[PDB]
Amino acid sequence: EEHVIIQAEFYLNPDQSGEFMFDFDGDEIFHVDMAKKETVWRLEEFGRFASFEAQGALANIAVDKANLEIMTKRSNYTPITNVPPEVTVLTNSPVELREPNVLICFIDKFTPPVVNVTWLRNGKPVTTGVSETVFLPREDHLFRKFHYLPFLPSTEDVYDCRVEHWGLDEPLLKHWEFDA
Amino acid sequence: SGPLKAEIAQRLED
Amino acid sequence: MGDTRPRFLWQLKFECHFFNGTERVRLLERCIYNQEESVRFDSDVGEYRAVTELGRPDAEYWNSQKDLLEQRRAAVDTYCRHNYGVGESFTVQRRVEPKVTVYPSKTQPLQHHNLLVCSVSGFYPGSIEVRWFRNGQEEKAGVVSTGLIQNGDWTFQTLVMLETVPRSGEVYTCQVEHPSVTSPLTVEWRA
Repeated sequence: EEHVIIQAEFYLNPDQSGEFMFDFDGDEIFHVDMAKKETVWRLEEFGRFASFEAQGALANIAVDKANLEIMTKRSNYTPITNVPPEVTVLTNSPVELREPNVLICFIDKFTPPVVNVTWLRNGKPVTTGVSETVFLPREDHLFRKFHYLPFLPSTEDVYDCRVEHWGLDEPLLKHWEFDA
Repeated sequence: SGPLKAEIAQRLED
Repeated sequence: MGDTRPRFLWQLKFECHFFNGTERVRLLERCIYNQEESVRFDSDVGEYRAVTELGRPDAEYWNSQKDLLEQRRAAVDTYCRHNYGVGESFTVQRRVEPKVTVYPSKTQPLQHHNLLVCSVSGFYPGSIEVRWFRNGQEEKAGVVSTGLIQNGDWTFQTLVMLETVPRSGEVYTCQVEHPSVTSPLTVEWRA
């Protein structure tokens, strides 16, 4: 009915990737980074009103690895079927010339959660400023991801989100350009 | 406005 | 990726559903091997249940540990209602007012402006009502929308478009209703 809190973890082999996150109504409250073993908050403000002991997360990924091994054997090594993503590229708001804005790339309805994602400006890959989410859950058990790129908009600049995934025979590009 | 609790994962029967 | 070794995925999801605040709460533990959910705990039942044949074993096993069933039946209280209380002030209660703009556009690229866009962005939560008016009379026909779109940073956005022939002297009003405001947001555009 009204509100949904989800605790979602996964483990993926043979990449040995774990994730653990909390999700309030489709939006992420925090995830735990395996590498640093610490709680990353989606907004800095959340760190100020809540706490989480990240050792609980580590402990659960351990059990999920042990579980995945069991389930693998028992299925007779039947592997996941790759499901390629839908991708859309949107703005934060209506774009005016010379007003900083943010291109969003929505990656959606895919599995398993390995996905290579590049931003292109006039064909050339772009690193500065990019940031992204971890993979978020879905009722259907596929995944969603967001990439972000703040930019100063202009007539003579075009962008693309470029996504590669095992379920896609070719890299998938989604274009955006200033229209007036 | 407090600490958040994770529920605990349970091993399968080997 | 130049890599085609098969993959194997295990996921575990604990979902707490709340209805009418904390007054009704339903927890679900699911686990999922490779896109198929094998076994499920539902607080409405208080037992584990296999969802496929592959998970009848693990239901029987978990269903035989009474310390575990007891914990899980109590989790609606010690976990769900717990996290709700902890999160409430900044999730349930979070509110961000939308920026609203109107701007004219074209259904075809080099034709006449025949399309008013009502842009509504940076709002939270996601329940919105957006309505168009010509001269104080609501226009129900010729309206398309992007749907409600989630930016993934705890804000939402929507474009709501009215396909129209703008006749000079006409006043169009895009009207937005949202929990963050007690009376309707309105922006006007003069043809």
